[PDB]
Amino acid sequence: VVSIPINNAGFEDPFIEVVDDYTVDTPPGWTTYNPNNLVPEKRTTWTSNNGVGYVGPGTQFYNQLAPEGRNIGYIYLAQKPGSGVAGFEQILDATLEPDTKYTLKVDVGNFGGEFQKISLAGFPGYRVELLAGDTVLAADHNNLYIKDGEFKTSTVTFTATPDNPYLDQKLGIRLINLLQGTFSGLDFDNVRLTVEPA
Amino acid sequence: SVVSIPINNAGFEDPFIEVVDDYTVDTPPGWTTYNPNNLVPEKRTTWTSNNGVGYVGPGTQFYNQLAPEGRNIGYIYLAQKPGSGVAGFEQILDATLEPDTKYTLKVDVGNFGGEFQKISLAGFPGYRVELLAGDTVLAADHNNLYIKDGEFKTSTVTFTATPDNPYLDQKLGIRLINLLQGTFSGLDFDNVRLTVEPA
Ligand SMILES: NC(=[NH2+])NCCC[C@@H]1NC(=O)[C@H]2CCCN2C1=O
Ligand SMILES: NC(=[NH2+])NCCC[C@@H]1NC(=O)[C@H]2CCCN2C1=O
Ligand SMILES: [Ca+2]
Ligand SMILES: [Ca+2]
Ligand SMILES: [Ca+2]
Ligand SMILES: [Ca+2]
Repeated sequence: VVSIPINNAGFEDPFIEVVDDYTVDTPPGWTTYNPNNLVPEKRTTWTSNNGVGYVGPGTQFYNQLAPEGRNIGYIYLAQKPGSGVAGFEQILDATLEPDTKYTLKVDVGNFGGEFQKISLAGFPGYRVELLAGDTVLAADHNNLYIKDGEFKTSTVTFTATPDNPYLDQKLGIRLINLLQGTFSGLDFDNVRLTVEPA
Repeated sequence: SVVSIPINNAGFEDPFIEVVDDYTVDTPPGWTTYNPNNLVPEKRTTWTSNNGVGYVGPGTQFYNQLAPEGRNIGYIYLAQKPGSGVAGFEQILDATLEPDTKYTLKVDVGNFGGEFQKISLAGFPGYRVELLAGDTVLAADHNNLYIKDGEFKTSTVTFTATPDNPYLDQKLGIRLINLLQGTFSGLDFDNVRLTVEPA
């Protein structure tokens, strides 16, 4: 049960001082997964965007602290449900190796409360993907029910056989806002990828 | 408390098949062919991609067990190379999505093994089980179980519909997909069941 290295796996970079303050730029170590061009290259608050947010004691968004450290990673899409998807992506250095089971865990948060007097009730759905090259090997497409104000752990597993056509391609992770619901924002934290024999 | 949503030919029993490991190459009655990359032709043969039903009984070269339910399984076989697209079965149901309800979808997924005379059936394409309302995938199991040649495992997809869901009163739907992400590129499905449950 060795760990596979992921950059900024808990969105802890950058440091944020004030509770509930946030950035609006792609977190360092991740890129913006943008297959439908929903997220513009330059962002401000109230644009479709992603970034990190500080979920500290006293937070108005949850009934608990961050799953890990201070920060969560978030994705907010302004477009109406059905316009497409967006999220975060990271290609890893680890490659797909035969006779190995991979375990990917990430916590997913449905923030509640109010932003600028706008209700954050509701949820867009999520998908967590494990990749080799650009093939999605296994994914959790929105299986967990997650109430306003709480986080849950999504798990995705996959076993690579010596037959696998994608052996030796680089592993990837995607964390996606599905935009199938409003309020259309969600949080992610504490990305873990563990590898093991069979 | 927990009700069944009726599904046509939910265990692929129609039509009846008499001989061991025999199969049809036509879309199973009650089901549609889900064909977003045109991988499956309208008229099918041995030499092409196809789907249909197959009998799994004593004698079977494909499984270390008998069919999960009744006599038959439903199968999808794709002849194109890995990465070419996906195909599968789809069924639009009578029922529509209701608020404050929890849906559970279960299906047995089969990895047939065996060797048909120099052609090995070892290996597996990958599968996806989808629950739909309208044209929207609410929840899906994308290839999360590991299934050895010759065995079946049960996939479960669950979804809770809240009052604010944009998709209420849309017709529920099911898709069973061959991902074409490995060879040998066939897999089987059985015993499809969908239940509803006050949240
Ligand atoms: N989601 C968090 N944990 N923190 C809030 C980050 C702020 C983030 N960015 C925005 O521009 C606003 C607009 C409405 C919703 N937002 C957001 O979710
Ligand atoms: N899967 C079953 N139990 N039975 C039917 C399998 C038939 C399926 N379709 C075909 O045309 C044959 C050609 C060779 C491999 N085939 C298949 O895999
Ligand atoms: Ca964190
Ligand atoms: Ca919410
Ligand atoms: Ca059956
Ligand atoms: Ca097989």
